[PDB]
Amino acid sequence: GDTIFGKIIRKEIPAKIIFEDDRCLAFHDISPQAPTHFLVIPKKHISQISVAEDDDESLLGHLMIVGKKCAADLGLNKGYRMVVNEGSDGGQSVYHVHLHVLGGRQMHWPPG
Amino acid sequence: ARPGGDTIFGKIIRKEIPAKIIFEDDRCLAFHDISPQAPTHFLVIPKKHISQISVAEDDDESLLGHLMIVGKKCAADLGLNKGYRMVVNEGSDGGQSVYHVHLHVLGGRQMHWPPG
Ligand SMILES: CNc1nc2c(ncn2[C@@H]2O[C@H](COS(=O)(=O)NC(=O)CCc3c[nH]c4ccccc34)[C@@H](O)[C@H]2O)c2nccn12
Repeated sequence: GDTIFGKIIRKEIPAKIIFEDDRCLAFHDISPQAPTHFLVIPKKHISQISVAEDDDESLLGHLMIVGKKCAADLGLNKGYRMVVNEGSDGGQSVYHVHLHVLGGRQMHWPPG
Repeated sequence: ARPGGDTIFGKIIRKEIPAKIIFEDDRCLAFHDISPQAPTHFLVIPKKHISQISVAEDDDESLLGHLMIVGKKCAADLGLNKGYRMVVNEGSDGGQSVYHVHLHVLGGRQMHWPPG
C-alpha cells in the first residue's frame, strides 16, 4: 500500500483495469513497451518475489493463469512474454510483486 | 514408457540427455541453459508436460507458482544477490523455441528495459 500499486489496488488513482478478483488485479501498464503491455499483481503486499512465502505459491501461479487468460481476451494470439523483475539487476521498478505481460510485436532475445 | 514427453526437456527430465541440474523435486527440475544470455541463466521446468502457458489448466496454478518459488530459491542459492529476471515465453511473438513450459531465470548482470 506504500507503493503506487497499492494506490491502484485501493482505487485511489486511475488505472485501466482489465480484470479483478478477490486476490489479484490486472491493468494496463502506464509506460507500455509493446502494443499490449499489462501487469498482473496480487492484492497481498509481497514486496518482491525473493521474499515470497511457500504458502504464496498458488497465488503466484494464479497471477500467471490470470495473465494468460487476459492475454487471450486481449487477442494476443501470436503469443507474448511474461516477466517478473527482482532487485536492481532485475530492473524491478516497484516493490510490489508484479507480472508483466507483453505482446502485439515480436519479442527479441536476449530479454534485456 | 516416457513421462515428461519427447521434447528435449522431457529427455532431460528422464536423464536421457545430459544437463547441469541445480535442483530437482517431484514437480520440477532446474538446470542451466545451454545458450546463456546472462552470467547466470537457468531454466525451471515442470515434470508434468504442459506445452505452453496458453494451454495450462486452472489446476496447474500451484505447479506454475512452484516454478517461481523454486526459481527464486535457486537464484538465492546461486548467489544472485543483486537480483534477476524471470521470463516465460509463449508462442512465436514470445520466441518460444521448445513447447514444454519453462521459466527462464537470468542474472549476474544489469538487465535492460524493454525485456526484448
Ligand atoms: C539445457 N540444455 C539444453 N537446452 C536447450 C536445448 N535446445 C534449446 N535449449 C534451451 O531452451 C531454451 C528455450 O527457451 S525458449 O523456448 O523460450 N526460446 C528461446 O530461447 C529462443 C528465443 C529467441 C527469439 N528470437 C531469437 C533469435 C535468436 C536466438 C534466439 C531467439 C533456450 O534458452 C535454449 O537455449 C538443448 N539441446 C540439448 C540440450 N539442451
